[PDB]
Formats: sequence, C-alpha cells, structure tokens
Amino acid sequence: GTGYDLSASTFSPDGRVFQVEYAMKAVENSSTAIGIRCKDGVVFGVEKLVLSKLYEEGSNKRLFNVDRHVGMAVAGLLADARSLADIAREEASNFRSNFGYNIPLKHLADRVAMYVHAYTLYSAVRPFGCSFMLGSYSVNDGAQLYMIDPSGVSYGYWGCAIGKARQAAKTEIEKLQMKEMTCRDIVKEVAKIIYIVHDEVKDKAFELELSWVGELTNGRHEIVPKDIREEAEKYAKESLKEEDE
Amino acid sequence: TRSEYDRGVNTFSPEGRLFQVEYAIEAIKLGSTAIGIQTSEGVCLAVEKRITSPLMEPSSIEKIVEIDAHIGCAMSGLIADAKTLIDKARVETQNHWFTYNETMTVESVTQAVSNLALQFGEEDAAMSRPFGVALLFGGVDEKGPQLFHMDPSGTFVQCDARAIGSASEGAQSSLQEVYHKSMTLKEAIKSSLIILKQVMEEKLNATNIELATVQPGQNFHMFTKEELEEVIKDI
Amino acid sequence: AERGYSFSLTTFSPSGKLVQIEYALAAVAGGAPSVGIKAANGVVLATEKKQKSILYDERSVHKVEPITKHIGLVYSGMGPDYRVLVHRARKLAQQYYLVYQEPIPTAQLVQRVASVMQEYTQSGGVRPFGVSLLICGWNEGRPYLFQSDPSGAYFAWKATAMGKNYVNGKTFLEKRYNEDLELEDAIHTAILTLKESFEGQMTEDNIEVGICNEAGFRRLTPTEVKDYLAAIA
Amino acid sequence: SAGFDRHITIFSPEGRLYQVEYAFKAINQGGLTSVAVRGKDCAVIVTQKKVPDKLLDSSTVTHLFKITENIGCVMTGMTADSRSQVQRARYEAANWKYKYGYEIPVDMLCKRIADISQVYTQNAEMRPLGCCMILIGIDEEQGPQVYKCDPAGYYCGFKATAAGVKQTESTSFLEKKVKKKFDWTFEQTVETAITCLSTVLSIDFKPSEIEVGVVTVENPKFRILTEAEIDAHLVALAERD
Amino acid sequence: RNQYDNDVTVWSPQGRIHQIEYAMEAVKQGSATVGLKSKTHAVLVALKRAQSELAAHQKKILHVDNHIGISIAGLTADARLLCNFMRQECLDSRFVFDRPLPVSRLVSLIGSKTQIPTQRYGRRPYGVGLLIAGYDDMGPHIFQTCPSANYFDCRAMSIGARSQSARTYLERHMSEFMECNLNELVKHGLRALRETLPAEQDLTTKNVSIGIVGKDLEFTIYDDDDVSPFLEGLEER
Amino acid sequence: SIMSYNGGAVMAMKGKNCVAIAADRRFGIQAQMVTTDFQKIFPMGDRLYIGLAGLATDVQTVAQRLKFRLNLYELKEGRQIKPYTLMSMVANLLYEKRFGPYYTEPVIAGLDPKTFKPFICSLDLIGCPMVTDDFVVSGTCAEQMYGMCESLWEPNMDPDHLFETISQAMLNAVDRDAVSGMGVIVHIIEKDKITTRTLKARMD
Amino acid sequence: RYDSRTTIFSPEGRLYQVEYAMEAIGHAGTCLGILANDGVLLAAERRNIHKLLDEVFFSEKIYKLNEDMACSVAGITSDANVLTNELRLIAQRYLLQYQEPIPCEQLVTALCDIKQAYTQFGGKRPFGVSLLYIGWDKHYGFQLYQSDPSGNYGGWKATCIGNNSAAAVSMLKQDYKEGEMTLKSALALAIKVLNKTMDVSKLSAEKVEIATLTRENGKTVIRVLKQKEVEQLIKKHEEEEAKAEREKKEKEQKEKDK
Amino acid sequence: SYDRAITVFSPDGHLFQVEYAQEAVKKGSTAVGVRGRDIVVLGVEKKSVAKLQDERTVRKICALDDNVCMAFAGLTADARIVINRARVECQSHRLTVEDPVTVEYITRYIASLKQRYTQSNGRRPFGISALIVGFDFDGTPRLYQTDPSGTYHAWKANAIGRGAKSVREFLEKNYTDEAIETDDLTIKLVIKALLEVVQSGGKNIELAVMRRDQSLKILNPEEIEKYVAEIEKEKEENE
Amino acid sequence: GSSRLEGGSGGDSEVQRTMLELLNQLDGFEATKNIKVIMATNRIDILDSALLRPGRIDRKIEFPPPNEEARLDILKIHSRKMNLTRGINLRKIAELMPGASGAEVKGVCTEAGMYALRERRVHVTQEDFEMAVAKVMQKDSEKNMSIKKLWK
Repeated sequence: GTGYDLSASTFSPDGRVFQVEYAMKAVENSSTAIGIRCKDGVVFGVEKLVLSKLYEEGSNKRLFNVDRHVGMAVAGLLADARSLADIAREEASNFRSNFGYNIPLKHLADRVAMYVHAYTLYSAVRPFGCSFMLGSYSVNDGAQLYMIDPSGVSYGYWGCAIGKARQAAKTEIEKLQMKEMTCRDIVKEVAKIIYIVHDEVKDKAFELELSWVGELTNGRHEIVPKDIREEAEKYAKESLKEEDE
Repeated sequence: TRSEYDRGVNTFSPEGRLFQVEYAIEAIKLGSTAIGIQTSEGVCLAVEKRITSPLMEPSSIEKIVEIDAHIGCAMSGLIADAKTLIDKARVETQNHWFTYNETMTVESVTQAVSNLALQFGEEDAAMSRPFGVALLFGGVDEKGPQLFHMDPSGTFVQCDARAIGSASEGAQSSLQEVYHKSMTLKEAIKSSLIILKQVMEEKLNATNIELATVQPGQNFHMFTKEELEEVIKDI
Repeated sequence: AERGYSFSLTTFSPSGKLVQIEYALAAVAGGAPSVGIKAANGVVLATEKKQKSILYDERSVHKVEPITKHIGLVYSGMGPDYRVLVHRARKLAQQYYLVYQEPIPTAQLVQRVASVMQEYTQSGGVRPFGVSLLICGWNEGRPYLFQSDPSGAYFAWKATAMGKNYVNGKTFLEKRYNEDLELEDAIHTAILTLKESFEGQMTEDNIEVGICNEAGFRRLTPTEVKDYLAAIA
Repeated sequence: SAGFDRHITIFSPEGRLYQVEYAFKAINQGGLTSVAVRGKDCAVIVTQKKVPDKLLDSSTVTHLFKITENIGCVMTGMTADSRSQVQRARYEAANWKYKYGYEIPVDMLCKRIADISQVYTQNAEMRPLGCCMILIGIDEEQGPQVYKCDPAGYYCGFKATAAGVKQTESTSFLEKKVKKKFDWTFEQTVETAITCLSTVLSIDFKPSEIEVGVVTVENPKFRILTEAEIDAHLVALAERD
Repeated sequence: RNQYDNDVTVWSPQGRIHQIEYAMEAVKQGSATVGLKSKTHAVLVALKRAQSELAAHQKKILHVDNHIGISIAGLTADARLLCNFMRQECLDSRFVFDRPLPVSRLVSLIGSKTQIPTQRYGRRPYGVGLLIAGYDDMGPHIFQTCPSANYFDCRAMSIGARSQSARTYLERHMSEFMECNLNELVKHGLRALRETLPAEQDLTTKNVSIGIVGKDLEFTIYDDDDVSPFLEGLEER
Repeated sequence: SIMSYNGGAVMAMKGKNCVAIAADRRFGIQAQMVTTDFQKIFPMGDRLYIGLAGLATDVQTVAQRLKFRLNLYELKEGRQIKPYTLMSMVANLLYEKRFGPYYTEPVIAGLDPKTFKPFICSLDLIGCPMVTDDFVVSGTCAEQMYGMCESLWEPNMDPDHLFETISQAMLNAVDRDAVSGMGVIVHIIEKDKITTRTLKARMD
Repeated sequence: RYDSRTTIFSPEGRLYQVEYAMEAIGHAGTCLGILANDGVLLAAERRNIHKLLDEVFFSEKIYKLNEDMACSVAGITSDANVLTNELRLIAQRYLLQYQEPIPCEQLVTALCDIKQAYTQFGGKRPFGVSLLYIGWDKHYGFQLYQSDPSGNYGGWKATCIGNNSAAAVSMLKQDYKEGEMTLKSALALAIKVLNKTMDVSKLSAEKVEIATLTRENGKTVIRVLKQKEVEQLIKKHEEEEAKAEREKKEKEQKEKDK
Repeated sequence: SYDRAITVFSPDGHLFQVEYAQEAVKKGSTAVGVRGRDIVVLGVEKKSVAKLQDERTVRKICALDDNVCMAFAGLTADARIVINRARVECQSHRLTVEDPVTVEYITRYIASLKQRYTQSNGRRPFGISALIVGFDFDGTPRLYQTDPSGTYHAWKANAIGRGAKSVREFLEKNYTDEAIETDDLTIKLVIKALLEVVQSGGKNIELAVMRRDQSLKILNPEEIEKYVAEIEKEKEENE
Repeated sequence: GSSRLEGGSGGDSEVQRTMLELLNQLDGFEATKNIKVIMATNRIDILDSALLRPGRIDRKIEFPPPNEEARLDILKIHSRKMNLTRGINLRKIAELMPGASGAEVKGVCTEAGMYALRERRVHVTQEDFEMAVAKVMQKDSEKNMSIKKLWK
C-alpha cells in the first residue's frame, strides 16, 4: 500500500490525506441524491434502492428533517448519515435554545462541516463516509441549498447531485432554468432527472423519495404529498418514454 | 493467517470470530477435569485434583468452592481468574440476599458471573482479556436442583450433566452414555467417580479427587476423607 | 548503527543512546548562527536575521527577545519552538517574581527552562524542542551566559557559537576572546564571529544583537547596530 | 531516510519534520493562488477564484474572510482546514477584545494562530491542518500590515507575499516590483497584486475570476471589492498601463 | 486488505470498510430466526441450538419491555449488552413518559449506539444482528438491525446461518400476511424455519422458540411444551 | 478571640548593624498555663529569625512549612535567603490560604547576608508585609508593645542599648498582658554573634 | 524483541531495557566514594573541561540533598537533575513530617522505589542515572550507598560508578583498610584511584571535584574541597609516586651492582 | 509471535509473559521454608558479598508483621515494593479489624497484588516468588508460597529460586513427623536442605525462626556453624 | 565467520555455510594431521562460539597496544634504518605516545622522516619526532558540546 493512507492524521508526501479520499470514494458508490433550488423553494429527490422485497415502504429514508425548516438529503453510509442527521438536529436545537430563533442554514451547514472536519482531523476516528445536502427556505433569507462532503466543505449550490450518478445528474440539471421555476414544476423536473440517471439493469429495484421546503410550505420542510409524488412519477415515466422515442 | 486477527480481543476475523475468546476457551483445557451431575435429589460435583507433589497441603487447590450455602463451583482454568470469578459470585449472592432478603437462584448467580465475564474490552466496566476459566455452578433453589456451565465468552447454560477441563471431550461422551433423568444422587456420585477413574492417568484413591453435593435440604457439603474412602470402596 | 532504537524517546538503545534527542540537537545545529560572549561587565548575544527575500518585513519577528528587565534570550534552531520557549520563560520568570518579590536569577530561569525542555523530552507523543537557547542575564553583580539544550541540559559559558558554523565560531572565539573584555569590545567580537559565518553583506538590518549590562537587557536598535558595523569595518 | 516520515513528532537523523513539509505540500494542493501587497496606507489581498460549474453558488464560494471588523484574511489550501482556522482566528480575536478591551493587533492574531499550529506540530494529537492564512489589517501605530501564518508556527510579517501553487513566481515578481519604488498607492497596490497574479498564471482576468479584499487607513474596515469595482480596476489600469 | 481491515478506523482504498463487513459476517454464525407480522400481531420464531444433548438449548428470544421482544443472532455477549441497553431505554421512557417507548425510536437509539463503535478505535462493532418485534399504537413492527448500525423496517425478515431459505419463503408468501389469524402467522414462521432447517432435521418443541406480541397480547415467549399447540398443528412435509 | 485563645507576644527592633527579636514564653490553652518553654522564635538562617505568634497550632505549622520551603529554596539556589525574599516567601505562604488563614502573625528580623544591614518586618494573618525602620510588634497586647516601643526607641542603638530597650518593652508589655507572658527570650543578631537571653519576668 | 519496552520480560526473565540503562551508566563521569571512621567522601571527574566553559556552579556532579547528606550523580543530565530535585523533596518531606533528618537508607530507599516504579510502569524509560549517597544519621553514623538505574541500592565501604568503575573498585578492594581508614588516608586513596582510573595524562586538579562529609561539634559539615586543597593533595600524591619511582630506581641500581 | 503482550493468549492458551516472570524468579538464590509443631523456619542462601560491600542492606528475610515473615526469591526492587505494600496491608488490616493479619490473609493480599499487575498491559508482572511463614492468631504454623502469576498455595515445606527443584525433591524425601517432632530438628532439616545447594554452608546460610508468640529471631553465624557441625557429625557417624 | 543469523530474508546463509564447512574442516571427522591454523581478527566478540570453541581455536592471543616499553622497542625497530641526531630521546617520544599502536609508532617514524625530507635533509631530530607525533595522533574528538554534555 501507499504507506501513508492509514489514519486521517497522516499527510502523504504530496500534501494528500488518503483516508478522506477513500471516504469520498465510499460516498461515490451509493444511490443518487439530487437537490435543486428553485426561486421560491428547494426540492430534494433521492433514488432509494429497495435492496429486498421484504423491507416495508419508507425503510432506510435518506431524506431527514433536520430542524422543522431544514431538510437533509444523504448519500453514502446510511449509519454515518443518521449520525450526522442527529448531530445537525442537536446543533439546530442548541441554536434555537441559545439565540432564540430558527438556525440560518448557512450557519447550520458551517457547524456540521466543522464537525465533519473534526472527525477528519484525528487518527482515532475515521472520516464520515457520506455526503449530504441541507436545504431550506425562509422569507428573510430565501431558498438555500448547501452540500457537505466527507472532507468537510460547505459550498452553496443552485443544483447539486451526490452519489453514483453525480456527473450525469449535474449535466441534466444544467439544462434547467431553476432560477425562475416554481416548486410545483421543479418537483417534476427532479423526478424526471432521477429516473433518467437511474440504472435499471444494475440497481434493479428503485423508489423515488421526494421532499420540498419552500414558500408553499411556509418555510416548513416536509415530504412531498402522495398525489404530487404520484403525478411527478407519472410525468417522469412519460418523459423516459419520450426520450427513448 | 490468524496473525492480524487474534492479537486483540476487539478485532474480527474475516469469518467473524474472536480468536482471543477461542484461545481463552483453549486455555480452559489446561485445567483438571471436573464433572457435575444434576439429579432430582440434588447436584454432585467431582473434580480431578492434580497434586503435583507432596508438601502442598490439599486445602490450597480450590477446584470446588462454596458460593453461599446453596451453591458450589467446580472450576477449570487459570487459578487467578478462578479466584476473581468466584469472589464475584460470592459477593453477588450476598448482595442479592442483602437487597431482596432471599437466596439468589443458581441461574441468576451464573448470569451475574457471566455478566462480569462478558466485559473483555468494553470500555465502561478493568479486564482486557477473556477470563480463561470455565465454571460449573451446581446449586439448589426454588426450581429444584440445578447445574449451570459458564465459559470464558460469558455464555452460560444449564446442564443436566457436564464435564469441563482437560478430559472434557472424552468424559462428556461417558456422561451422555450413562446419564438418565431418573437417577439418584448416589448413582450420580458413583457414575461421576467411575468416569473420573476412566479419564485420570493416576489411580483413583482417597486424595487426588474432590467430591461435593448440594441437596434439597442440607447445605453444600464437601465430602471429607472418610466419605471419599467410603464411596471409592465400591465406586 | 542502532537503526531500530531511533524512533522512540522512551527506550534506551543497546549502547545507551537516546538517539531522538541527538537528532533534535542536529536540528539545532542546522539553524541560523548565533553567538554569545560574556564580557567582563556585561554579555552580548548576536544572531543572523538574514531573510529569504526582500519581501520579508525584517522588523516584525525578532530573534533576540527579553524575558525580564535583566534577562534576555536568543536561540539557534526552529522559530516556533523558540516562541513557545520564550513564552514559557516569561511565564516562569513572572511566577518567580510573584512568589519572591525579586527578579528571577538567571541560573534559576535557566534551570526552569531546562526543566520545561526535559518535560517535553520524556514521552512518545511529544517532540523534543528543536532549539538551543542562549540566556544572558545580569543577576547579582556579575554577568551570566547559559545554554539550554533540547535534552534538558544547561551549561554556563564564557563564549560560544551555535548554528550552522558553530565549529568555526568556537575556534574564532578561542582565538579572540579574553576574559577581561569590556562589553564594547565583546560586541565587536560577537559581530566579527557572526561575519566569519555570515554569507552576503552583513547589513545593519539583517543582523540582530542584544546587550545585557547592569542597566538591564536591551536589544540594540538597528541604528546602533549600523554604527557598530561601520566601526568594525 | 523514509522511516522518519509517518509521524509529526519524529526528527529525521538530520533534524527535519517531513510531516510538516507535507503539510506545506498540502497548501500547494487547492490549485488556487493568493497574493498580498501593502502600500503606504492600504493593504490588498487578491485570490484566484475558480467556480468550475454553473450550479455552484459563486457568492458562497470564496477564500476571503472577515476575521473581525478591521482584519481580513485570504486562505489557501484545503477548504475545510481553511474554514476551521478562520473560525479559530475569529474566536481568538473575540477573546482578545473581551479580555483586553481593544481590537486584536494583526501581528498578535498571527502569533496566536502560529502558536496554535506549533502545538499540533509538537504534540501528536491532530494532523497539522494544511492551510496558509494571509492576514491584512491597519495598525494605528504601524500602519498597513500583511502577515502569513503557515502551518508550522512561522508568521513573519511581509511587505508583499504569495501563497499556493505559484508562490515562488509571485515572490520573484513582487521582489522585482518592490526593489523599485516600494512606495505604492491604493491603485498602484491593486495594480501590482492583480498584475502579479495575471503574469504568474499566464492569463488576463475577467472581473469575476478574481477576488480582492482591501483595507485602507482612511477606511480601516476589511472591504471585499464588488464585481463593478474589480472590473473598473482591471479596465482602467490595463488601459492606462 | 491485510493492512486495511485491522480496525474500523481505516478506510480501504475502495471506499470500503472491512471490520464492519466482518461483523456482518459474524451475524451469520448464529442460528436461524424469522420475524414477521400481520396487521395486529408480530411473531419472532427462533431455532435454538444445542451445545450437547445434556445441555439445554440456548435461549434466542429475549423480553424487552412488555410491548417489545428481541431475537438475536451473533455474539451472545453483544446480544446481552444490547438487550440490557434496550431494556434500560424502555424503562427510562416508561418512567419519564407514562407510555411505552415506540419501537421505531428504540431502534433509532440502538442504531446510534451501535454506530458509535463503527467509527472510533476503542471497541469492535456489535457482532449481533437483531429482529425486534414490537407493538406500539401505530401497529405491529418487525425491525432488523445489523452490526453495521443499519436498521430496516421489515414486513417479514430472517437472519442467522441458513437464512436465505426462510427469506425466499417470506418473499414468496408475504402476500398472505396481514390478513392472517395468529395461528396462521405462527405457522408461516414455523414453515420458514423448516425451510432453513437441513432436510433430515425437523422442528421439535425442544429447539423452537416462539415470541408473540400484538394488540391485547403482551410479548409472550413460548418454549419447551408451550410451543406444542403450534408445532402440533403445523402440517408435515 | 482566635489569637487570644493561645495568647502570644513577639517584638522586633533594630539599631546599628544589629537586630533584636524578642518573644514571650507560654503555651496556656485559654487561661490555664500548660508549659513555659514554647519556642516562638525560629532561626531561618545564620542571621535571620522569624517570630511567629498567634494560635499555637498555626505557629508550629507555619514554622514547619516555612522551614520546608526555605530549605528547598536554599538548596536549589545555593544562596542564603535574604530578609526581603523571606518576607515575600512568608507572605505568599500565608496568602495561599486567605480563605481560611493560618492564625499567626509572623515577625521577621535579621541581617542582610552581604551588606549586613538590619531588617525587620511583620505580616498579618493573610500576608500583608509591612517593612518598618524602627520596630514591629505582633500578638496580643500589641497596644502595650506599641506604647513601649514608641516611648523607648531611639535611632542608632548599639547591641547592649538595644538589648535593654527591647527587654524593657517586652517585659512591661507582657506584665500588662494577661493571657501571655511567662518569661521573655531575646535573640540579638549582630554581624558575627547571636546573643540569646532568658530575661527575668513576672512568672504568674 | 524483548527490549522495545521497559515492561517486557525476556523469555529468560531479563529486563533488557533496565540492563541497557545499567550499561549506559558507563558513559558517565567516574564518581567514587570512600567511607572512613572519621568521615566519608566522594570524588568525581569532570568529563568536559573546555576552556570556554564557565564555572558558575560550585559543583557539577555533587549535590547537597539536605544537612546530613550529599550525592554524586552519574548518567543523563536531565534525569540526574530530576532525581536530585526529587531527593531534596523527599528529604524535606520527611523532615516536615517527623522533625528530624531523613536517615540515609530511608532516602535511598525512597528514590530507588521511584526508580523501580519507572522500570515497572507503562511507557516510561528507566532513569539512566546511578547515584552515590554519603550521609550521617543517628542510627548508623557515616554511611555510603550506591543506587542503580533499576532501583537497586547497596551499602558500601568504598565504591565507584561511571567510567572505569571496574578498575577503580578493584584498586579500592586492593588498597582499602576495612576498619582502619581515616579521612586523610581516604583522600589519599581517592586521589590515587582517580589518577589511575582517569587515564588522561597527569591528574589535573581542575578536572576533579572532591567533597567530604564529617561530624563537627555535633553538626554534619559537607565541604567541597577548594581547588587549592585539591591541588595540594595531587601534588602530595605526585611526590609520593616520585619517591616510589626513586626507590625502584635505587633497587634497580643495586640489582645492577649485584 | 504471541508474546510481548501481557493480555494476549497464545493459541495454546498460554499467557507467556507471566511465565517469563516465573523464569525471572528462577534466577534468584535458594530460599527454603519449613513448618513444624511450634516453629516455622526460613533459610536463605547469602551468595556472599564483596568485602567492600555492606551486608545489612541485603535482605531476603523480612518480617511483615509480628507473627508473619516473608522470604524472597526474584528481582530485588520488586522484593522491596511487594514487602512494603504487604507491611502496609498488615497494619491496615489491623485497623480495619482489631485482629492481627493471618498468614493466609496476607499471602492472599500479596497474590492479589501480583495478579493486579499481571492483569493489565501497561504494567510488568512482579517477577518474584515469596514464602510467607507465620502463626495465626489462634496459633498455627502456616506456610504459604506465592508466585509472580498471583497464585498462592499452602505448603508444608518448599524451596524457591536457583535450587528449587533439587531442594524440593530432597524435602519430599526427607520431611517427616519424626523429623519435625521438636523445635530443633526442623532447623537441622532446613540447614540440611540448604547444604545440598550452597557449597560453603556456614558463610552462605541465613536462618530465621519464628516460635509461637515470639518475635522473629535470625540465628547467629556461630549458631549456624554449630548446627552445620552437628549435621556433619551425624552424617559421618551414620555413613 | 561470525555470529550466525537466523535463516531468513536478512541472513547470509551462504557465508554461514562456508563457515560451517570451515568448522568441520578444523574439527570434525578425520581430525587434521599436521595442519595448524592462525586466524586473525580485529574484534573477537562477534566470532561464532563454534569457531572460538577450544579444539578449533585452541589458543587465543591478545595484542594489547604497547605499554610504552613495547613502544620504545617499536621506535628502535623502525628507527634503526635512520640517521638519528645525537641527544634524540626515543624514550621521550614513547612517553609522548600513550595508547598508540605499533602502526602509530611506525607512522610516527615515517612522518618524522618526511619532515626531514621536506627540508632537503637526511636528518631527524627531537623536534621532528614531536611534530610527527602531533601530526599522526590527531584525534577527531566530539564537535558539539550539547552531544558531549548529554551525560554527566
């Protein structure tokens, strides 16, 4: 082996810590989670993989509610993802307890990024093996969407995609006028993009998990209703047939 | 290949095995054999004492010890770990009596000792390796006579008859052949001594064995020289 | 050599060496030249402040720093470790002052700083201080010049040089140093010893010198250093 | 000598800290470059700004941070480490203002950060986070000040510096430009910094692919120049050069 | 490998972490257990092993607070530790809030607790897989937890050595579930254990444990002669 | 009062190139006398005596802890503690326990080891050093001691004259103090001699 | 390989790290001590006597532990300083507790127990310093002890540690009177053995330091002999050696005549 | 490869480093211990000392309390540490319960201490063996033996150290009721046992005797010489 | 022939085999008839105990550096073929050379002769021998006072 890739506290003779890169490799092996920031909201879509017909519907949710007004879409080791969701929930709770108002998403992203960097600093713990996205909307700050990765970088975004099909998802997102779309249509676009990037002969089973947080929810993140998800799924299948034609 | 997987008690092997627990269980065999038999009339313990030389008075090899007035322990493995677990059992029985004002059941005391034994590297108990000692708690409680076997991994289970120690594999077969539920305590003593004489390289006579019994009634009794000779007369 | 016994600081090599502290001393010897001369009525410390470029503002980070009104300190080795040690020396001097309402003797300050270095050279998770300190004080009525090593050993010196060319510096000081030397002559001796191991033109603003007389330790201003360089040349 | 390489606390037989050197290599790993120059009465930091995607919010993407009201920094290296060290610098400045009642001097904040880094270089608990921080501020008695806080505890003060991939080229260019009339004005300093970056990178800058922060004696508050100001500087100075 | 699977703290150069996989292998050294649920019941059924024909059969169903039971497959030390933790959590919830702890929250607590070891070098991942059967006001629940700290809400699942036979049977017959009487539900579980059993072997009252929870039925464990009404009714192959 | 429990009485004066530290001798608990040979002046050097006076427990404890600290200091330095350094050491020792004090009031008197110039000082129970040039007094009957010293002190005394002055001051103060005074021990420290004397007194 | 830690037993039962420290003591400057019914004394060589070194401290190897005890250190400088401070602390703690000087054997036992703990516990290398203690206590009068890196100590009439300790101890064994040695004879023997063990030209007085502990007027006095006294002793020894050589030359001349 | 760690089982089940502690014990001088009707005796080899060395600081027989003595074989510094801790525990048990420490109690405490040091991985086992001879408060000549592993037994006569095996075999052969029928034949037996390993026999022998209610008495060298003379006379007579 | 190493990747098994063959030749079957062996080494502590065993190496002769009398002898031996001036004291030179080997003494003579050669001379004097002694017994003592003063 390299000899410098054990422990996240060792710099290779290039300035590279390889444990963080291996964590990034681990996240770049999972299902695809995308998120698009429309003008009046943010929509997360995830192509959850039903790994067995035994699991009930809604098992292994990769869309968490990290505080009432903020949604989280994870991609990678789901155990680490749940732990990070708990960490972010605790950070938002502490913010609301101390300062007395809903945590700004920029600040929440920075806090969780600092936590992930804490775990990538040391040799007694391994870097978090998952990426995730934090989305929210409020009247006084506007729709926001951030992405955090195992190395702990918290760049903002207009459209993001993490997982196996990230490059294809970004390519299919660039061809969208997100800055002037509304939630009711960006949800359908999210479903279409997820269906296009999904691989049927490799991943077999599939379930689309959608959520939005936007003006039409009063800044309250929630799972997209049943009828809306059904209509978006129907539109995505029709669009798949159209693209095939 | 078991060189990167059996150097620590908190490292799994590709098969999912704790080789250090395996090795403690192996260290069990280095002790002298001990046969316990559970019967409707009580429970019997009979152990091969292994006097290395004279001048070591017999009441220093404690293979059979007393836990409360209604349990005995037949031990096999490291003497130090044996002492630790026996002390834990005694203190736990006394604590349960102090709190609830009753006698701890054999199953419950074995469970407490096993609970102590589980904590190999669990960083909140301090022991760092499995206790290399296997125990037979034979006692009497409200459920009638019972005998329980505990091993280094902390696993315990009742046993209508069991044999631990060096001659465990070769004596449990004899126990299987000879044991039946409708057996009296005298029959159990005779059969256990017969198996011990079978599996011992030394001759069975007076010393080099210990025998004890816990019955629904009189407390845990360790047969002295007179009783040992009387039984050995016509084992 | 004893290759295995050179990565740890808590194991003796078969011959008794503590190889890692010797490696720390090698890091010391691979540092900027510094010289210390104990004059008859004072002490002088010098050290090259040559910068790697014209951009380095050579007035912000100093190498000859005071620790009390009567003690000062220069170093040869790594600058960060030097900063740590000067802060600790100041703290120790202040503790001694609070306990005893009296400025800490130079010998005592050296003892305590050497104790700090010993503390840092007695474990496996800590790196020994890769510097050698030259402490110069005016305790009592006579001057003191001491050296402190990463190993925690401290010396009393008449005059010494440490850094890249310490051998040449010490030979030069053997040639030139005489015990009954006034501080004014010792300053010239210090600057000449530096010149003998100073590449490039020894301009007044790339050399740092500090004196320690009965008036207390003081880092000479660049104007004064320029005057001394002009008088020497 | 490769055995003395996997631990931050092991001295090489010749007395070298290979893990610290590797932290510097890590500095030279973000691809970006940064330059800083101080005039008579101003200090300027300019950083290459890469936004290699239309979906990435350029407003959030940045390497210029406001450590306090009157101190700014440009960070180069790993982004997570950069932001961690920026938070540490803000916390230290806040503590200084709380304890001592006046704003932290730039040199003091640099010394604090350098000491924090030296601690990690000495003890073996963390890796030395691989980022380089260039701080700029206005000191009431000294004037404009530019400093570096490399990840080994070294923090010399600078007339003009650079960090990142092309630090050597930028250093040579700034040496040449400072040997001749180091006395620069606000516009001249911005010219020198932007020209240094452009020449070392071998590219002419769009108003967006560059980020400039400035402090001046007249207005001693770290200001990040907007796109209009950057474009004005580029066009006017390229025209009148 | 050979330097990337010594501890849980090192990522292999493939985005893969090896000691967690080794614990997930340890889960297969246990014994077969099948959990499943109707619309008003939840049933765990376990194949108890035997260390000798004299020693009794190791218990595999443990009793967490009245509305929750657990079926274990893997290291018995970790089984004991997790059972104690679950019991303590249920007791704490019933002490603070005068109501039973929801199963979906108990499993989240278990997931966090079991994930902590999978990231820090102070311990090994809990080498025990769990089938948690419970009945909260929402409805009967069957959960699976694996040493990786991942939990799945299963409508019917199986774990342990020789598990795929039972899992295939469950996949084939799960359409029947929900609209089943308790007897039919237990019979389906017993059929799943029969499928995982070697052909020559068969389910006997000695080696079968049956835990049942549900509406108006606090978690009850049937062992020894208690399973007679189930095995006796069960049809033969 | 706490001091009045065990009583006690100590004084120090200085003339020319000599100091005189005097102290009563008694240990009685509250009113009953116990012994009459209680050591209240402890030698911390060749020419440096401390004169702890107050609660007997604290007198002994402070003497012993101060000797511990001073032996460490002298061995570590190679010097002999100067009177000012000893004053600072005792002040630090006493103030380390401000919140719950050593109920004793030290009185240091000695000669500077190098210039051999006199030094006298007194500390309160929390460590407020008070260097004076004429005389210090501690313990019960501080009012009597102050009156005597004021009315009998004169600058630039010689050993015998200072002996008489401090003798009269201590005797007349203790004879008017009740809880303290069963004999007076006077130590006079000069450039080369220590004169220790066991003055007559109202032994009642 | 059974020497990677201080707390590792060799398969033969040997602590190789402790043995390494014991052997490494051989690098230290030769210190030695002689016990006389009149008093006790140490002598020690200055390994490094560079002309540019100052002489700030009156003694480099001989420290005064308390009123009635002194000790010579031989080994690593940092460890020696640590242990000297700890010895002073132990002695003064005993004095605070009991109000009488710590007996020499008790002080040696305390420090050697510290050394044993270092050899036994965790990741701590053993103290690489040997010590020679001289003292006087009310129980056994003048005493001389020696202590190793391993925390083992013994009581000796005469002994030597450091460089050429084997030669020095053999010489003392040859030329020490078990019960009829006074302080003057002890000093003469010390000079002799130092001259024959240093193996560096003539016995330069500036390269040796001698200390003597004796009871006087009921108080112990520890005196580090001044360079004048050391020079006088060396000169007397040189005169004695020259006289012996003259006698041998005269014997050779008589043999030639015969 | 299953070595160098105190807490690592070898695949055979052996903790090898405690066994190495025992192997370190084997490098000590012979120490015999015998018990009689009213006498318990410990003999030890002296190994002699350089004539310049003092003797009183070389102790192998140390009285832990009034009614308990301990003979040593192993590493000297570990000897000192364990003896000091045993003395502390004797006088602390006296405080806890107003009864003198029993030989069994004190040997159990010493064994527990050794086990405590063998348990962890940041500690080195006490490479010593000890013979604890004493009288219980009722009066009974008890003799125990503790090993570096923390296991203690009760013996009637045993030897530890260099000549352990030979001396123990001889004691097995020549230990009898008629040989311990009184308070002097036991001492004869101990000197006889030691003479099988110590060449000199008079300058390499120390005997310590404990009689009921009597403080430990160390026999004078002249008394040792007289006893060895008695054994020599008996040997030549019965030849 | 030196201490044997465990047969592995880091052991000279072939040189070990050569040494084993030499051992067998020195003392195995069919002992040698009239062959006598003179081995020479500069450090004996590393030789294999099999070689050092008696019967193979019956006798072991140490060669201590000359004790000033052997040094006077060596000076005479190596100055016999030399034009020594009157008043030249080889005893004084021997005293000036403590702990010097015979090679050092021969080099002393050679270097004094070279000093004579330099000044077109065939003449050696006491000054020449003293300068030769200084030039030949030149010691490279430790440079660094820190490394020198680690040990007390």
